[PDB]
Amino acid sequence: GLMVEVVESPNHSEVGIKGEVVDETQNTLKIMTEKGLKVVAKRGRTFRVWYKGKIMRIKGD
Repeated sequence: GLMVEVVESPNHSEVGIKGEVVDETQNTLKIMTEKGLKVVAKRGRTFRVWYKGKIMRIKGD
């Protein structure tokens, strides 16, 4: 149930869309919205994730 809303990519809103997430607690975090898919670490771009357990928000810098 890795449903996430993600805003990433060097731009005010390059790839930000309703997207899916992979690797929530595995290692790194990769999310794809619409303009494309970007891969970053705990620190990078702004993403909000929703799982079948709880909801958390992670923002870089």
